[PDB]
Amino acid sequence: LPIDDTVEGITGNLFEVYLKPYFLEAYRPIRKGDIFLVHGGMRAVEFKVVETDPSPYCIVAPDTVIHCEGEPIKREDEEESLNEVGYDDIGGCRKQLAQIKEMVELPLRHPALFK
Amino acid sequence: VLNTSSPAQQAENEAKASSSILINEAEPTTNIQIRLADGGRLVQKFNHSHRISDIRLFIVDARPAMAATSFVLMTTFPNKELADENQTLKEANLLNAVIVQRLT
Repeated sequence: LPIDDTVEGITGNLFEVYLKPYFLEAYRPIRKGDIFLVHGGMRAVEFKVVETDPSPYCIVAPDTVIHCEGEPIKREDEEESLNEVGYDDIGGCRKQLAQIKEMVELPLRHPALFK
Repeated sequence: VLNTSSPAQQAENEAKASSSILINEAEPTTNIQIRLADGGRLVQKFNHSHRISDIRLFIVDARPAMAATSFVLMTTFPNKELADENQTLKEANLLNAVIVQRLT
């Protein structure tokens, strides 16, 4: 995903010089849910991965065939909702949240805590 | 290219590549992982002191398709090329590093 806050100003094909010389023959790890701003073509270009099929701990190489997508769309509402909640976003009720964690400790990461 | 070797022949090729590289016990052993061009496959078999041409011979013994196709190795973001295959690992920064292979 290109974003018009960054990439807008340079055009061409969607696998052009703006991402070539740092991911030349790459096989570098991209991840769905990761957005990284790389300067290319004298302009900063962000790169958000939104869809990947083959085992999403995935690898792409722009010297191979790319299914390049070229829609610059803002996700500033999604940027403000990227975190959108957290334990750091909850304060003053640490005992209640600790009790809630003790209650929901079984469905996540310890389902076999029934013996 | 993809893995041109047979999966039944992959074990024999890796055993021949391990037997082609001598193993030393009285030296500080390093291990070099090479990011292959067939999908990013990784192999962990190296000795203490060798050369870049020894890495090329290990790649040739690992996969028979790499003998017929020339490749130039690279590393992750110095934007340089790994030429001079007879050089050692001391001046080439190949001490548990990442080697990326591109077919010419």
